[PDB]
Amino acid sequence: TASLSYALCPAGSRYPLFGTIILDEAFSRSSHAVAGRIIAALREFGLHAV
Amino acid sequence: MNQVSGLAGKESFILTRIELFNWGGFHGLHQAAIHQDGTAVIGPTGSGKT
Ligand SMILES: Nc1ncnc2c1ncn2[C@@H]1O[C@H](COP(=O)(O)OP(=O)(O)O)[C@@H](O)[C@H]1O
Repeated sequence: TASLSYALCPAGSRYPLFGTIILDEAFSRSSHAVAGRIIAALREFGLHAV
Repeated sequence: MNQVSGLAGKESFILTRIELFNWGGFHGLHQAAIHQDGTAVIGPTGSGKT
């Protein structure tokens, strides 16, 4: 997530112009307790994920 | 379907009990029972459950 956030950031700025990062069938080796971290973090970086 | 398992233990040797002593994150002696007919081992991430 950090990488794909960086790569989309236009030069100088740190708020990417394109926003819609997808995901699919992601959490098949983790507990509901830890997965709650990723969901909050992803939105924190500034992205917006289906 | 649960109670038919009783055949195992006559045609086969089934699992009954597992114990540890100073293994991994289990200090000292430790124990665990198991039933004749299917069980589960559940717990949150990072708990030695594998
Ligand atoms: N021999 C070991 N080497 C490194 N870490 C270990 C060892 N034994 C136990 N652990 C630790 O205990 C946990 C082992 O993971 P476990 O809880 O068995 O995995 P899972 O959550 O995939 O079932 C991890 O937190 C790991 O850091």
